[PDB]
Amino acid sequence: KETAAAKFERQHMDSSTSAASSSNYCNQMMKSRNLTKDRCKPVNTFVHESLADVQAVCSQKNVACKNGQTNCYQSYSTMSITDCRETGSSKYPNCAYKTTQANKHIIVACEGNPYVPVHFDASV
Ligand SMILES: [Cl-]
Repeated sequence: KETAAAKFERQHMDSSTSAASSSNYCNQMMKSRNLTKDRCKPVNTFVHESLADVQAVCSQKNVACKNGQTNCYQSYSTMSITDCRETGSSKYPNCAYKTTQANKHIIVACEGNPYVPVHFDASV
C-alpha cells in the first residue's frame, strides 16, 4: 500500500546527485528503484532537485495534463533531470536504457491533502 505520493518519490526523485555523470546512470537507477522487477518500465524521468523544490511545483503554473485533466503544473524554472528510455533491443529481464541529462521544466500532476505530486507528465 504505497501511497501515490510515495510512488512518485520512488520513481522520480534523486536529490542525491546534481546530475547523471555516466551513460550508465539509467541502467543503475531503473534497477535500484525496482522499476524493472516485473517488466522494463519503458520511460522514466529522475529529478535532481530537493523534494521541497519538486513539491513546490504544485503551487506554480497550472496547465492541462496529457490526459486532459487540469491538475497538472509546470515548474517556473528549469530543473536538473535525467531522462531514461528503454533501448529498442532491451529485453526483459536484461533491461537497458539510454540516459539523457538535461535542464528542463517539469510537469507533474498533483493531488491530495497535502497537495503533492503523484504523476510525472513531461519535461519541457
Ligand atoms: Cl499507478
